[PDB]
Amino acid sequence: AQPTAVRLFTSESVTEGHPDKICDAISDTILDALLEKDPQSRVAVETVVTTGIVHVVGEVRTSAYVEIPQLVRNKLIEIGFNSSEVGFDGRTCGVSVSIGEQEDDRAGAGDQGLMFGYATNETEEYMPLPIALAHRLSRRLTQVRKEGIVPHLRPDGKTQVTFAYDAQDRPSHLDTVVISTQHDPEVDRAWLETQLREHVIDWVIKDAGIEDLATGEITVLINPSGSFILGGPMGDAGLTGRKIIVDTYGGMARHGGGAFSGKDPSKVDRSAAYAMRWVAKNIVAAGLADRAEVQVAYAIGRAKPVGLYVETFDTNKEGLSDEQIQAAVLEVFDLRPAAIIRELDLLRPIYADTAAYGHFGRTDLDLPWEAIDRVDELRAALKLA
Amino acid sequence: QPTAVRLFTSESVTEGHPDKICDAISDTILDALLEKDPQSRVAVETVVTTGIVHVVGEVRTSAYVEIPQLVRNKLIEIGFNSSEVGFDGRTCGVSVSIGEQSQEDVEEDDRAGAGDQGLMFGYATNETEEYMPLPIALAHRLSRRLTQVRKEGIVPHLRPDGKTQVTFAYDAQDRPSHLDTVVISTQHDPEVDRAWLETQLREHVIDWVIKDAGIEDLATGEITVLINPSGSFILGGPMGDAGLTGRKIIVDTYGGMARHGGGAFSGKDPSKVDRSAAYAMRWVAKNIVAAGLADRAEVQVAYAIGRAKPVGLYVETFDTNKEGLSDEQIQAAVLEVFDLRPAAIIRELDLLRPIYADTAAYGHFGRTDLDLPWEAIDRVDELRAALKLA
Amino acid sequence: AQPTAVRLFTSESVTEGHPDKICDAISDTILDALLEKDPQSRVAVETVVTTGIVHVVGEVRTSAYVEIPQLVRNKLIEIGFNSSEVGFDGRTCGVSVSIGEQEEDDRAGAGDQGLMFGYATNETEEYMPLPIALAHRLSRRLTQVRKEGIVPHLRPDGKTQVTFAYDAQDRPSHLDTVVISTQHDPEVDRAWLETQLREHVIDWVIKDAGIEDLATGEITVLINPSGSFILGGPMGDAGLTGRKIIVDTYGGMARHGGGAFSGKDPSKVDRSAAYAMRWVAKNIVAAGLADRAEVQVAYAIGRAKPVGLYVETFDTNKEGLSDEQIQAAVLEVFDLRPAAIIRELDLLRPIYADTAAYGHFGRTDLDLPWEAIDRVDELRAALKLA
Amino acid sequence: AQPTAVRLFTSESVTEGHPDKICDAISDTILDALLEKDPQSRVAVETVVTTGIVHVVGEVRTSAYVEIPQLVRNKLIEIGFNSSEVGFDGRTCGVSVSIGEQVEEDDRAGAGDQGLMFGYATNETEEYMPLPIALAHRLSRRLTQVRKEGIVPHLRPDGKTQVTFAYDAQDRPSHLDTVVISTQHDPEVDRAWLETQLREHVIDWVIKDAGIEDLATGEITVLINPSGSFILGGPMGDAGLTGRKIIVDTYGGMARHGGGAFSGKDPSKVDRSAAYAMRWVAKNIVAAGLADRAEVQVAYAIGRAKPVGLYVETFDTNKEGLSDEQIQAAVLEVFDLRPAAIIRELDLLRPIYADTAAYGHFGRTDLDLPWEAIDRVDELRAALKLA
Ligand SMILES: C[S@+](CC[C@H](N)C(=O)[O-])C[C@H]1O[C@@H](n2cnc3c(N)ncnc32)[C@H](O)[C@@H]1O
Ligand SMILES: C[S@@+](CC[C@H](N)C(=O)[O-])C[C@H]1O[C@@H](n2cnc3c(N)ncnc32)[C@H](O)[C@@H]1O
Ligand SMILES: C[S@@+](CC[C@H](N)C(=O)[O-])C[C@H]1O[C@@H](n2cnc3c(N)ncnc32)[C@H](O)[C@@H]1O
Ligand SMILES: C[S@@+](CC[C@H](N)C(=O)[O-])C[C@H]1O[C@@H](n2cnc3c(N)ncnc32)[C@H](O)[C@@H]1O
Ligand SMILES: Nc1ncnc2c1ncn2[C@@H]1O[C@H](CO)[C@@H](O)[C@H]1O
Ligand SMILES: Nc1ncnc2c1ncn2[C@@H]1O[C@H](CO)[C@@H](O)[C@H]1O
Ligand SMILES: Nc1ncnc2c1ncn2[C@@H]1O[C@H](CO)[C@@H](O)[C@H]1O
Ligand SMILES: Nc1ncnc2c1ncn2[C@@H]1O[C@H](CO)[C@@H](O)[C@H]1O
Ligand SMILES: [K+]
Ligand SMILES: [K+]
Ligand SMILES: [K+]
Ligand SMILES: [K+]
Ligand SMILES: [Mg+2]
Ligand SMILES: [Mg+2]
Ligand SMILES: [Mg+2]
Ligand SMILES: [Mg+2]
Ligand SMILES: [Mg+2]
Ligand SMILES: [Mg+2]
Ligand SMILES: [Mg+2]
Ligand SMILES: [Mg+2]
Repeated sequence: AQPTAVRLFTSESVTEGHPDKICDAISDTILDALLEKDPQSRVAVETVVTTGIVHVVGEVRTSAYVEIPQLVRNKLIEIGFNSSEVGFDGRTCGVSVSIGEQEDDRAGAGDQGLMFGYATNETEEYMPLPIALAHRLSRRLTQVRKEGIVPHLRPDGKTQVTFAYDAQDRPSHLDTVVISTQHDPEVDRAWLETQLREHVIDWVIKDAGIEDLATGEITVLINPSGSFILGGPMGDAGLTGRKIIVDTYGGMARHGGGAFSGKDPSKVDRSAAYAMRWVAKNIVAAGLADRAEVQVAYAIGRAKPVGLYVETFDTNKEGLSDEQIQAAVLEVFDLRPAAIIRELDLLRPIYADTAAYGHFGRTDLDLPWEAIDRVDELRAALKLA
Repeated sequence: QPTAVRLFTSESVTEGHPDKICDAISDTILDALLEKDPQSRVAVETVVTTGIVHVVGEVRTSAYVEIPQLVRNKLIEIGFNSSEVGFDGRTCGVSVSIGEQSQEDVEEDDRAGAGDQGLMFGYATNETEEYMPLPIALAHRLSRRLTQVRKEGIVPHLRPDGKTQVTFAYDAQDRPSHLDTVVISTQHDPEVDRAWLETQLREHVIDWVIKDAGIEDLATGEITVLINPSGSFILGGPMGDAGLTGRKIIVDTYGGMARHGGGAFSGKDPSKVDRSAAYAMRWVAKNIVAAGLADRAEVQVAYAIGRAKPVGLYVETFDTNKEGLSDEQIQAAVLEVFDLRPAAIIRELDLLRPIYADTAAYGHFGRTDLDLPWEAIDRVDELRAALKLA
Repeated sequence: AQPTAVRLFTSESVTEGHPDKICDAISDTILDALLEKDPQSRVAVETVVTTGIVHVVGEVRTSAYVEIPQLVRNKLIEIGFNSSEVGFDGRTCGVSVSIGEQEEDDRAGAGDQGLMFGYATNETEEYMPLPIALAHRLSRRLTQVRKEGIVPHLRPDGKTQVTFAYDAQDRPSHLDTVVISTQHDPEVDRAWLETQLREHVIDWVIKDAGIEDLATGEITVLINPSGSFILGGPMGDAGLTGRKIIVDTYGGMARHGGGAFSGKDPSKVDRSAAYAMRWVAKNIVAAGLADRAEVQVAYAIGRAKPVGLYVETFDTNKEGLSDEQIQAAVLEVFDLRPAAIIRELDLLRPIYADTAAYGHFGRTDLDLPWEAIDRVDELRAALKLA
Repeated sequence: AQPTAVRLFTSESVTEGHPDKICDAISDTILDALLEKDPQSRVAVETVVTTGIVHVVGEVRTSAYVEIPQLVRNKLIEIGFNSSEVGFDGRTCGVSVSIGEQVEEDDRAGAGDQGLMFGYATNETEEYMPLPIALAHRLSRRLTQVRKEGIVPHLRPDGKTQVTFAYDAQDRPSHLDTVVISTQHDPEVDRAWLETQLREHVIDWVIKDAGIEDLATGEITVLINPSGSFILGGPMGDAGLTGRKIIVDTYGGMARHGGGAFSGKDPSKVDRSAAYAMRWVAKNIVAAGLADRAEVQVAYAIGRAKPVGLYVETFDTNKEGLSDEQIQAAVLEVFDLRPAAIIRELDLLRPIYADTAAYGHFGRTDLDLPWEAIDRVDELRAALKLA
């Protein structure tokens, strides 16, 4: 048949005040506090948030002592949960702790599992446009509250971005922007719309440099359903590792299923994901392709990956195959868990910054896995100039 | 110039894995509530750690269910019936923090708005009878057989917690070509010699699945088999290993072969777009491959809170489109044929029934053991019709 | 010859805002709410409060459903904990619930072993010791003053204490010291409170009590004598059901069995026997058979018949009656089998939330069945008295 | 000539396995573990125990770190909760922790709180304890001895003992009337088997050990597991908290109580330190020939190191024509009841508390407790001009 429809692709983000991101953030704050004092701290800490209470749960091996309830109440306060009026208060909320405890170049993976990494040309950050934009809107929505550019806002928020795509699977036009924010009851829906349209949407669209993808009719949906007066843990339970697609590539890329936050870099779910980001970004910035995705997988006890899979979605260049690039990857990168930590210098308190507004393509941060410092070595292995 | 073999991996876990225990407890509560009150609103999270199950979230129902009894019964059925195994359902702790009894159905009205924003992906492939990718299909079969040989006593001394992993060598046109690596880690009784377990699992679990799945054609020659490749697995489940609902969404879907919107399925009633739309996309994709419009299809959908019609939809067929149709043409057919408003999905697929507990382990998709409404090939004729075909 | 030291006896009370009473009140709100819907409900509900969280634990058999989290949040709003400013808000607090256990009629045995004590004294019209009676009146008044606006800037958590000088006959003589620590808004000074509480709490209560003939001379008054009482309730201060048994009973003037009252349905002999034994003691003192009377009863699990009973009048017996003699009189007038006690006092009704602060006994402001002076005739008669 | 009835007075105790004494014991294991490393540790810890879970709660200020979960699981195993079989297992139960609050000197050490506390002593026994609570503690202690030493098999840790005594008209113990014991057991035995094993190896062994054969003549009504099957115990279906056994911890109802718990409180809490002191005061009043039975009440205001209350009562057992007021005068001169002085007088900054968490805090001949030393007799008499 002749009817065609336009393909729209969507990615979402959430603020630090979303109860899932609260948990990812408390988990990574506890990890950081421990690495500050004992860099070799073994840490797998789940946070759960429900009305009035934060549960801290999981396994720690450490020489340090850290005041977990103070870490929790303080992080809740930076986030902005500082009264019962806004629905949660760091100073007066519950904290419950249930923690217990159950290197070598060739020391094996602590678990089996699969981990994916992705990079693309479409943005300077090497990040797909939909999630990059969704993240920018969620960062900005927190910023205009914290710097007091828009008054009456509260920490809980979600953003969503839908883009029109050409037949070649390339971004073409910004179609639909959704922003839902928590706020005071003294503020309505019309006032919020002009505030966020001005100070968040129009602002990010300029700062991202995409004003040529945002001409004509754009559907803008601001708080399109219900009064977002209360939020965070009040009414809506949060857990660590329930925002893994927000954490990554916003659905543009595949995922091995493992969460990041609350895990020290010994956990291949976290460090191998970061490694695959590193490998992928270096594949693309070395001009071996426009888009690259790399899976790795491990067996518990074994140190050499049990698997590695390169895909460039027909963006391959210099008449190279994915099997050829992958050979180069094996030649350039060392993917034993203990080597990745050495290579990316991961034994440091840098994780709390990654718990909200993405672990990848972070221009506001300085992440070891975002370094494009293996491009030359890749080009050499493929006999390129 | 030199070349590497591309190797793809997917994993599964048994119902005894602490994350799957949470998913199963969450979907046992959902089922129990839908049996008494099909319009129940349920967003129920389970946490497990040493000695204790926490039940947490939002519930709006006219029914009463004994959560602690359901929790203990599920654990005893899973196999956690003793402190010797590391967790006993009869003696475990159960804490319940649930509210939202109205104090703070549109799912029936088809013009009713999504309950939240979000993205959802569905996928299908003619690689298997169940329209599923081989890696996850094999991993799920291995995890199901691991639990099966224990509950039926085909292999003695086994315990509930376990993990399975499958790696396949892939050709240059992204097709599976050979089984390369199989991993099976299982909780077990202390009096077991690895060699006896290695031989038992090789014969009763791996070899059995390779025949049941009909892939001996892909399992010739040298296959790497790792069984309990690390340490001793005597304690398992929540003992020294925290579990949470929604921490196995890739195992619950396509094993990394397809994309994902990030939402969990267990603990959520069909009014949750995160689950209903993902089941819908599985339906749309399976009906696109069953109608021979492609060999593989991936469909994404997205919604805005308070809005019935999706904000977006994305059909990919990975250059496998047939009948010389583009992906923009198959999508035109999809919109003509499928009602993707949430309320319409719930009705199209008759979702207000207690059928969710069985999905909480071994996958939501390609379940020939079950009869799930989103696995039905019942929209093929309508799709081919709107594509001026038959 | 050898010098004498005036004997000084103390009793203490607490507001509904004290974290331990928060727990007793919640436990008894859940009990009342189950009996409102089902009078045969079996209830053994413990409450724990700590920073931000109420835990409800224990065992129930009921045919009814009760919204525990709402009863809890509501009962914190009434107590006055309705903001993070005060250190606890019922609307945003945590609630976690771990409850389980999904002549035969009077030959029904008692659910447990145990000892329970009952006391009466003619010192007061409510037949309560002077010190715990005054104590209760002080903490009741401290709450009333905040909830009616008589004193502003007050917060719910508070403790009152009362020490009395006594004669050589174990009889009260004078009020030596009243102490009153209260929570308050940080916009207030101890000096302002000292005068406001002395006026509107201590002086009002000394009058309302009819105790001004014991009020003369120098009274030592300690008002917020330490630190600043700005936060209270569960903030920085763990609370548990069954942690205020002496405050709930006779303030140490009488003996105690050990059993908590709150969170227990009347089949729990810990409660129903102590209620019975208040009733007997009160009827002994109102019968003119002694000025002070204390009775101990003990049960064995499974046996309806008490295994022990022990009347004591501290040598204040009247009409030449021995304790043994009064004790045989009690057995004749009083069915002290669990099931009888329930029938006698009509306990299967929602009347316990009220008992959870300010005392279980001598409650003039209530209508408690165990406070009924209605076996006076049958006690006299059985003793050949007019 | 109206009819008489004999007066019957009762006391109870519970084993270390009773869910409430679990909490007290765990709370005092934490206190000890902290005093062991920091003697100035400020500890206000509550334990809660329900099916499968121990909640540890309250306030602590210490320079030390202790592995609370390790302390909990081990205490539960020592008690004998070491299996899902017996209804709770130390090795696999939950542990959740919710703690926080990281001119004369002894005059500025004012009381932590307001509160009344009570002390008691009596001639009736070698350990200066009333007869009922003394017998109940020995029965409950015996009831765990025979399990731990394999003297009576098929026993589990949960356990309750009650003791009723006939009283003569002068409020004095005449006859051992009724003994209750309810013990947790394996299914491999029944009420009848226990009936005879507990009689021979617990009850009869204790009557001889306590030397009350002359109270033990005639017809003793002995009720043993009188009701239900006691197969599962501890927290399995029965919530325990710290501070819900304060009368078993004291004198079994014979004496009065101020209503403060002991367990999980450091000696800076007067609820604990004053009560211990008051036992010490009363046990010296009685051993100094000054009386047969002595009860003393002390009371504090928060901020004030000087008691706001003192009350000596000897129940007309006072000797040498001395009034209660005169005995009180000497008590004041010989005893410093300021909180800091009590801690120093009895050396309370030591890990000695887990042993008081069961079987009584007073009259404890199996232990060596500061507040049990009769070492103020000579001084008290001197104050009354005696020899
Ligand atoms: C803090 S201690 C190390 C202190 C040092 N060994 C000492 O004696 O003071 C380490 C272990 O205690 C447990 N733990 C519990 N709460 C902790 C906390 N707040 N910080 C660190 N470790 C904690 C973890 O299992 C961890 O391995
Ligand atoms: C028990 S249900 C319906 C009760 C019914 N309206 C009645 O007659 O009592 C009411 C609410 O209780 C809450 N709830 C708490 N525990 C529950 C449980 N075990 N089963 C069902 N609802 C429960 C949910 O918020 C639910 O919407
Ligand atoms: C809810 S009651 C009666 C249920 C009612 N017959 C029904 O099925 O619709 C059943 C049991 O639930 C337990 N329970 C748990 N939470 C409860 C609550 N909030 N109110 C009442 N019972 C509750 C009690 O142990 C009680 O025996
Ligand atoms: C861990 S202690 C002393 C630690 C020492 N100052 C350091 O930096 O390593 C500090 C506070 O931690 C809290 N705490 C929480 N859990 C504790 C535990 N298991 N042992 C000791 N203190 C604990 C108490 O409030 C205590 O005063
Ligand atoms: N009224 C609302 N409008 C839009 N999003 C909301 C609203 N209330 C809550 N949310 C967000 O969506 C999630 C699910 O309700 C919440 O955790 C919060 O982040
Ligand atoms: N010794 C072990 N070998 C392999 N897998 C294990 C072992 N112990 C636990 N596991 C599994 O891996 C997860 C993380 O260690 C556990 O939840 C469990 O499923
Ligand atoms: N600053 C204070 N002064 C006196 N009593 C207080 C103070 N703060 C709390 N309290 C009371 O005493 C207990 C704390 O020791 C609390 O339960 C509370 O009721
Ligand atoms: N079957 C029983 N017989 C007697 N006492 C029991 C029995 N089961 C439990 N107990 C004790 O009585 C308490 C409450 O019933 C429990 O905490 C336990 O110590
Ligand atoms: K939720
Ligand atoms: K874990
Ligand atoms: K306290
Ligand atoms: K109980
Ligand atoms: Mg979530
Ligand atoms: Mg993982
Ligand atoms: Mg997990
Ligand atoms: Mg969602
Ligand atoms: Mg208290
Ligand atoms: Mg009791
Ligand atoms: Mg108890
Ligand atoms: Mg106290």
